Amino acid sequence: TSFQQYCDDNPDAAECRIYDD
Amino acid sequence: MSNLEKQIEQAREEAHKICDGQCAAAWDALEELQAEAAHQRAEQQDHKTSFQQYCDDNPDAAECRIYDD
Amino acid sequence: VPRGSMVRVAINGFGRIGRNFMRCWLQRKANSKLEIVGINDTSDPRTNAHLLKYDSMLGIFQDAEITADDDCIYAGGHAVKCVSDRNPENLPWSAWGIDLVIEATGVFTSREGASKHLSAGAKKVLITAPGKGNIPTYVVGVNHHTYDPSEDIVSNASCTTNCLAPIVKVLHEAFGIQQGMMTTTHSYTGDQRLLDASHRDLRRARAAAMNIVPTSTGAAKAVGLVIPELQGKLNGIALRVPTPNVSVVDFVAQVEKPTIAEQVNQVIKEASETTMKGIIHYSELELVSSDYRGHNASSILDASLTMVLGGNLVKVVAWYDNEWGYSQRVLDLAEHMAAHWA
Amino acid sequence: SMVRVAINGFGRIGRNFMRCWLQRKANSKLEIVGINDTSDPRTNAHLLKYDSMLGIFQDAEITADDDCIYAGGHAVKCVSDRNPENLPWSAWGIDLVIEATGVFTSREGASKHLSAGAKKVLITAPGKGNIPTYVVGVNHHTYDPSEDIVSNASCTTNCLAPIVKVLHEAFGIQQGMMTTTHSYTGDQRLLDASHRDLRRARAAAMNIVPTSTGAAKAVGLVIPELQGKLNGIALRVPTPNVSVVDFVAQVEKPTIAEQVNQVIKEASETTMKGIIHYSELELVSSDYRGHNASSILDASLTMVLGGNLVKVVAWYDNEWGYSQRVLDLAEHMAAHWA
Amino acid sequence: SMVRVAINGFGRIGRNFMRCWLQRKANSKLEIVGINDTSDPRTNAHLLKYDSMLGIFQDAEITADDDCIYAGGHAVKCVSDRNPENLPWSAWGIDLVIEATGVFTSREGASKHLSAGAKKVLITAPGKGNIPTYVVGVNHHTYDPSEDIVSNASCTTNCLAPIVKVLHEAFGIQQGMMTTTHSYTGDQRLLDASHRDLRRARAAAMNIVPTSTGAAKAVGLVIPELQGKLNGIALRVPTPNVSVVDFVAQVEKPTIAEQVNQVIKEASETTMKGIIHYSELELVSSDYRGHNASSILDASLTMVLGGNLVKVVAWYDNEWGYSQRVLDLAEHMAAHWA
Amino acid sequence: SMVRVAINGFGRIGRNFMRCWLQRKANSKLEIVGINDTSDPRTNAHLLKYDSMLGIFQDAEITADDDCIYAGGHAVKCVSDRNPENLPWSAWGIDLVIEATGVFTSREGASKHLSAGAKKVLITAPGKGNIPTYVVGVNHHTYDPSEDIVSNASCTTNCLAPIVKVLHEAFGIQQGMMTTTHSYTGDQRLLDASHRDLRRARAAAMNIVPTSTGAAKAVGLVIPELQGKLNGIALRVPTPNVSVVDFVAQVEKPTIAEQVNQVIKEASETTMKGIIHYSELELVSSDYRGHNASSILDASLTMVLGGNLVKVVAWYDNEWGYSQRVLDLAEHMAAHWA
Ligand SMILES: NC(=O)c1ccc[n+]([C@@H]2O[C@H](COP(=O)([O-])OP(=O)(O)OC[C@H]3O[C@@H](n4cnc5c(N)ncnc54)[C@H](O)[C@@H]3O)[C@@H](O)[C@H]2O)c1
Ligand SMILES: NC(=O)c1ccc[n+]([C@@H]2O[C@H](COP(=O)([O-])OP(=O)(O)OC[C@H]3O[C@@H](n4cnc5c(N)ncnc54)[C@H](O)[C@@H]3O)[C@@H](O)[C@H]2O)c1
Ligand SMILES: NC(=O)c1ccc[n+]([C@@H]2O[C@H](COP(=O)([O-])OP(=O)(O)OC[C@H]3O[C@@H](n4cnc5c(N)ncnc54)[C@H](O)[C@@H]3O)[C@@H](O)[C@H]2O)c1
Ligand SMILES: NC(=O)c1ccc[n+]([C@@H]2O[C@H](COP(=O)([O-])OP(=O)(O)OC[C@H]3O[C@@H](n4cnc5c(N)ncnc54)[C@H](O)[C@@H]3O)[C@@H](O)[C@H]2O)c1
Repeated sequence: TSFQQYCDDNPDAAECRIYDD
Repeated sequence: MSNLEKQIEQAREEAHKICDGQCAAAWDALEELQAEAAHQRAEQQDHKTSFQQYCDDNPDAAECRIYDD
Repeated sequence: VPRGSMVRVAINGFGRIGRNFMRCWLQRKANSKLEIVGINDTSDPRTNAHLLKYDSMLGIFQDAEITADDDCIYAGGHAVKCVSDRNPENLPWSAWGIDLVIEATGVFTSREGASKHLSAGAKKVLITAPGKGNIPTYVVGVNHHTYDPSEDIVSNASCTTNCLAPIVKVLHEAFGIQQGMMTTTHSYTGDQRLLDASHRDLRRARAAAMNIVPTSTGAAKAVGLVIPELQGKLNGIALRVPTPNVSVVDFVAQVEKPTIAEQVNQVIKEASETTMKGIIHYSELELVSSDYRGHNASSILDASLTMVLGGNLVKVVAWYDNEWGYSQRVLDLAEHMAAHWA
Repeated sequence: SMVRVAINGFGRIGRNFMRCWLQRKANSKLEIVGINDTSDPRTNAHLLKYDSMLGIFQDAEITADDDCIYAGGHAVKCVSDRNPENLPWSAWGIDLVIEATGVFTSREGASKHLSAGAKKVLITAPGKGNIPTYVVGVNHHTYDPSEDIVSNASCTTNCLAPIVKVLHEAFGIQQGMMTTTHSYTGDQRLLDASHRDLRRARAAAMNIVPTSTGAAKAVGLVIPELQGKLNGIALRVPTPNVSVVDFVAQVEKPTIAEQVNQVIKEASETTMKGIIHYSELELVSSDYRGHNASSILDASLTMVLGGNLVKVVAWYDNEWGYSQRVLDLAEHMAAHWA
Repeated sequence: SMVRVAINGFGRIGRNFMRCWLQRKANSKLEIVGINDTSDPRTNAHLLKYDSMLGIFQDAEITADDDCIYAGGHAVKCVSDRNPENLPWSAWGIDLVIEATGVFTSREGASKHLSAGAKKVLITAPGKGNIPTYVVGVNHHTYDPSEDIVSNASCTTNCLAPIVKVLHEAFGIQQGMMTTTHSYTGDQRLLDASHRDLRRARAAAMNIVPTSTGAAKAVGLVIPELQGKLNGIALRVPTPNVSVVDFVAQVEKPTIAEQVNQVIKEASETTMKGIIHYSELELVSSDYRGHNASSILDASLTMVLGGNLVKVVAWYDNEWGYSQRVLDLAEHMAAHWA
Repeated sequence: SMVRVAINGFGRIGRNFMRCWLQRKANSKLEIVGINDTSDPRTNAHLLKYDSMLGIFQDAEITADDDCIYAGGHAVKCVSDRNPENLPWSAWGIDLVIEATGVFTSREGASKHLSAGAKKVLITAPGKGNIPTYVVGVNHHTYDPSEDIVSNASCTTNCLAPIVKVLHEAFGIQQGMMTTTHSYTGDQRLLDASHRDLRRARAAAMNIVPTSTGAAKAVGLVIPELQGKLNGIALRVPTPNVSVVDFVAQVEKPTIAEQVNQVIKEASETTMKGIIHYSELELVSSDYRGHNASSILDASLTMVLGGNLVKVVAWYDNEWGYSQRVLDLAEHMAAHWA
C-alpha cells in the first residue's frame, strides 16, 4: 500500500514505530 | 496455621478412613486440634491491633475493603 | 411466589456491582422473572439515583427516567423503596416481602453474615462475590444447573472466576488440564486507595491510578469449586493497572493431550457456538480493553494471543468486563433461581 | 525548651509534614514525639518510607515495632484511637498537635485535643467557625501567642494569598476571580461512589471535576481588606499531585503584563522570598514536585487587558509546599510560645 | 442534487465528522465519496468502527477492501497521497474538501485542493492568513457563497464565542480573560519527546501542560465589535476528550449571577438553540461525551463580583461537538451553493 | 585512552543513557562527545534536564547553544541528520555509536555508522538478522572484540533472561511462557490514530493494549540451550514507566515455591549480584523507579503446582534499568577494545 511505503520512507514516524519490549 | 489447618484436615480424613474403638479415638484426636485452633485464634484476637479491630467493626471502610479480583 | 408472579428482589450495597446489576435488570425487565423492589445502602436515595443515572463508565442512562424522593428511587415510574442501615438484621425484608437479596456490599460474604438477611425475613441471598466457608458457588455456563432450590445462600464467584472457569472447562474437556497458572491484568476496583493511604493490605494502600499493584487472588483456586475435578490444580495472582474497567485473564495450562494453538482456538470457538454460547465469545479481532466495555460475555477469547509450546504448555488470553459482564451473570443466576423457585 | 509535637492523622499531609520535619530537623524548635492514626505503627512506617509521589525516603532509616516508629534512632510513639478525647496527650507531654485527619476542623472538634492534655492545635485545613487563620508570608506575624486553636488555611489559599497581597499593594485589587486546576485528593472517589459532593463522587482519575475551593473564602481572612471581594471554583483533574491557580483580578491602578511580572519578581526576591518563586521557564506540573515555595508564578502566562484586568498563573505542590508552610507556622508558634 | 465531499485527513476530527454525517445522512445535502489519508482503507475502516472514545459504531455496517471503505453499502473511495495537488478530486467529482490534516490551513496550502479539482475547502481549524472564519450560530449567516476557502475556527472558539455573543449583547463586554482546561490532543507527546513547543513536548497523560492559544483572540473574527478585547491561555490535562472553558469578563451593565444564567438560559431556548445548552446539573466531564452543543453552560458555577466582573463556565466535547459544527457549516455551504 | 561515544537518537533511552553515564562519569572508560537527533541542541538540553519520569537533573548543570550541549562543563557536540551515512563520525573521532533511534536495528542500517567513520555500534534494541545479542550477566562475556555491530536486546529480555538462566541451571527449563505487564512506550499513539499495528494505534493511556513481542524468544539468543522453548506476549498498561514480567515455566527437577525463592535469592547474592534483586517487600510499580537491577523478583508472588509448573514475577524499570545495562555493555566493550 501507499501506507506501507510511507512507513518505509519514515520508519521513525508516529504511525510506524514498533518497540519490541 | 499452615501446619495446624493441614493437620486438622488430615485428622478428619484419618477419622473418616478408620470408621468407614479406633473410630472413637480418631474423632477424639480430631477435636483436640480443633480445641487448640480455637485457642490460637482466641489469642490472636487478644493481641489484635486497634487498626485490626477497626476493620472488624468497619469492614466497609476505605482502609478495610478486600475485593477478590 | 406463584408462577407468573415476580420474585421480589432487594439490592444490599448500591455500589459498582449493585448499580450495574440494576441497569442490567432495567434493560432486560421485559421478559424478567424478577422485580427489584428494595435497596439498602449507606447513602440516601437522591444521591443513589444521581449515581445510577450518571455513570462515568456506562454513560447516562437513556431508557427510562430516574427520579428520587426521600423514600424511593423511581426507575421509569417503577418505585424502588430505599433504606440505610449497615446492620442487615434490622432491614425490613419481612415488611417488603423480599424473596431474594443481592448481597453486593462486599462485607457479608460468610454464611453467618449473609444469613442476617434471612433473619430479617428474606428467603434467599445471592452474594456477588466469592463466599467464605462452604457456600454453594455457581458460574453460569459451567455448573449453574447443579443449583438446588433447597439452598438459601449462594455465591456467583468473582469476575475473574467467571472469566477463567468457562475457558478452563472447555480446555479440560478437550485436552485434560493437569496444572494451571493464572494472571489477571485487572482494572482497579473500589478496594484500592486513590492515593497512598491507610489500608490493611500494604499494596491496596497505594495510589491505584499511578501504579501496577499486585494482589493475591482466590479466583484461580475458586475454579476448583465449580470444576471439582481440578481442585488444587490451579493458582494465580492479580495485577491492578490504572484502568477503571475491563480486565484480561492470562492462563497458562499444562495439559495431557498434545496440541497446538490452532486446535486450542478451534475447540474454544466450537464451544462458544454450542454449549458456551453467550458465555464465551470467540474473537479474532485486534482490539483493546475499551472495545469490550459493555460486552455481555463472561470471557472473550483473544485468539491472536493463543500459543502452545512443546505441545503441552498452552497459553490463552481472555477479556471480560468485570463490572457489566459480571453483573449480567448475577442477573442470569438470579433469573435461573427464579425459574426454579419452588 | 523544645516544643513537643504530635501528628493526628498520618495521611498525605501528615506524612509530608513528617518528611519535611526530618529534613529540617537540625534547626527546629519542634520535636515530633507522637502519632495518632487509623493505622498501626508498622503500617505507617511502610507508608512513610515508600511514597508513590515522594519516592523512597533516603535520609534516615525507618523501622517500627508494636509501639513506635523509628526515624533514624528518633522514636515516635504511636496510638490508634479515632476519638481525640481518648488520646494520651497528657501522658506524652504534648504541646502542639498537628491536626491533619481532615475531620476535626471545627472548634469543638479541635478542642478535643485540648481536653486530652494538649496546649495548642494547628489545623492543616480551613477552620470552621471563628478560628484564626494564617498564611505564612501574608499574616502569620499577627499570630497571637494566647490562641490555642489556629488554621494554616488550604493549599490553594497558601498559593494565591501571597500573590494577591503583592498585587493588591502594587495595584489595588477591587475584585478577583480564581480557578485552580487542581490535582485530585483522597477526598475524591477512585470509582463512582457516594459522596457529600455529588461531583467529588465521580471517578477521580477519569474526570475533570468542578468543586469548591477553600481559597474562595480563606484569602479574605488573611488579607482582611479583600474580604468579600474574591470568589472562585476548583477543577479537579487526573493528576496525583501539583496544582495551578488561575487568578483574574480587577485592579485600580492600570498596568501591563511586564509591570505585573516585574512587581512579583521583585517581591519574590525580597519580602516574599521563600514564599513566591518567579519563574520564566516553560515547565509542566511534574517539574514542581517537591518545590518549597507556596507559589511559583509562571511569568510567561501573565496578560493584561485594558490596564485593569490582570491574569496571573501560579504553580504549587499542594502536598509538599503546603506541608512546608505547616512546618513554618509550627516553627513560628514555637518561637512565640506563651 | 447532492454536494460531493472528500475528507482530507482521517484523524480524530476526520473520523468524528464521518460518524456525524453517517448519523445525520437521512436529512443531508452532502455525500461523502472519498477519503485521502496516511493510512490504507482497511486500517481506517477499523479505526472508524472501533473508537476508544466513541465506542463501537452502532448505526451502520463498516467494512473495507484495498480500495474503499463501505459505510452501509455506500462505497467511499480511498487514496493515500500526502501532496493534495496530486489528489484525484477532478476525477472523483469533488465539490467540497474537509481539510482535517491540520497542515493545510493557509490559503496557499488549502488551495492545493482547488488545483486538484475541488471547488471549495472547509478547514477544520483556524486559518492562517486572510481566510474567512465562521462559528455556526454566531456569524455563519454572513457566509459569502463566493468564498472558496473557509475556516470553522477551533473547538475552543466554538465554545467561547456563543457565550460571549450572548453576554455582550446583554451586558456589554469590555474585556475578557479565558482559560480552557482542555483534554490532551494528538499534537502532544505520550512520553517526553521533541516538539516545537517545549511544554507540549512533555508526557500528556502525566502533566498539566500550559500552552498558548488564539481561541480568545479569534472570537474577534466572528464578533468584530470585540476585536482585541479578549485573551486567554490553555491548560492541557490528562483526559482524552471533553474540555471546559473558564471565562472572566468585565462588563458595562452591572448584574448578578442569577441574571447572567437567566440570559444564557433564554438564549439557549431561542436564538442559540442547539448551540448553547443550559444545565443546572452537577455533572463531570465524562457526562458530556457526545454532547451536540458547542457550549454547555454550568449554571451553578456562574459568579459575579461587584456587578461588573462576570465568571461563566462552559463544557464542550472538543471532538464531537466541534465535528457537529463542521457538519453544520458544510450543510450551510451546500444550501447556499454558488 | 577513553573510548569516544556518540548517541544516535536522543529519546527516552538515549537521554536515560546520558544521565546514567553522567552519574558514573568518574569511573568510566567512555566519553560521550557527540549527539545526533532530529531535534536541536537547545530542545534536547531542556528535555535532558527536565524529565517527567526522572525529575530535574541535579548532579551537574545543563546548557546549550546552537552547536553543543554542555553537561558539567563537558561539551557534547550535536548534529541533526536522519541519514547516518552523512554523520561526522570520522571528523569527531567516534569509536562507539549508541544506536537508540529504534530505526537502524539491522546490520544494513547500523553499518551506515561504520561507513561514516564509527568503529563499533551498540543497538539499544533487538537486532534484525546476523547481529550478536548480549544481556549483561547472562552471556556478555562471550562478546568478541572483533564484532562491529551488537545488540543489547530489549528491556524485557534483560529482565527475563537472568531469571531464566538461574531457573534453568537449578531445575532445567523445558518450556516457558511469558507475559510482560508493560508501561506504555513511545511507539503507541496518544489518541486513536494511524499505525501499522492496529493495537499500538489505540489511545495508550486509556487501554490495556496487547502486542506481540520477541523478547521471550530472544532469550534463546542469549541462552542458546533454550532456543525455541520460550514464547510470550505483552500487555501495555496506562503507566509511563516500570514494568513487570510474569514467567510460567515447565521444569524438569521438581521443586516448591520456597526452594525457587532460595535459588534466586542465592543467585542475587552471588553470581547475579547487581543483575537480579531479591525482594520480600510488598511494593508496587512506583517504588521501582530508578532501580539499577535488571530484574527484581517479587518473592511473595512465587508459586509452584505439581512440582513442575513454576511462576515467578519480576519487576524492571524499562527505561532506567535497561539504560544501566546499555552502559554496562558499552563499558565492557571498552575494556575489551583490542
Ligand atoms: N467491581 C468489580 O469489578 C467486581 C466484580 C465482581 C465482583 N465484585 C465484588 O462485588 C462486591 C461489591 O463490589 P463493588 O465494586 O460494588 O464495591 P463498591 O464499594 O463500589 O460498592 C459497595 C457498596 O456497598 C455499600 N455498603 C458497604 N457496606 C454496607 C453495609 N453494611 N450495608 C449496606 N450497604 C453497604 C457501599 O455504600 C457501596 O455503595 C465486592 O465484594 C467485590 O469483590 C466486584
Ligand atoms: N492533600 C492536599 O493536597 C492538601 C493540601 C492542603 C490541605 N489539606 C488538608 O489536610 C487535611 C489532610 O488531608 P490528606 O490529603 O492528608 O487526607 P488523607 O486521607 O490522605 O489523610 C487522613 C489521615 O487521617 C486518618 N484519620 C481519619 N480520621 C481519623 C480519626 N478520627 N482519628 C485518627 N486518624 C484519622 C486517616 O487514616 C488518614 O491516614 C485535610 O483536611 C485536607 O483538607 C490537604
Ligand atoms: N481533536 C480536537 O480536539 C480538535 C478540536 C477542534 C479542532 N481540531 C483541529 O482539527 C485538525 C485535526 O486534528 P486531529 O485531532 O484530527 O489530529 P489527528 O492527528 O488525530 O488527525 C490528523 C490525521 O490527518 C492525517 N494526515 C496528516 N498529514 C496528512 C497529509 N499530508 N495527507 C493526508 N493525511 C494526513 C494523519 O494521518 C491523521 O490521521 C487539527 O488541525 C486540529 O487543530 C482538533
Ligand atoms: N523506552 C523503553 O522502555 C525501552 C527499553 C528498552 C529498549 N528500548 C528500545 O530503544 C529504542 C529507543 O526507543 P525510545 O523509547 O527511546 O523511543 P523514543 O521515541 O523516546 O526515542 C527515539 C529518539 O530517536 C530520534 N530519532 C528517530 N529517528 C531518527 C533518525 N533517523 N536520526 C536521528 N534520530 C532519530 C527521535 O527524535 C527520538 O528522540 C527503541 O528501539 C526501543 O525498542 C526502549
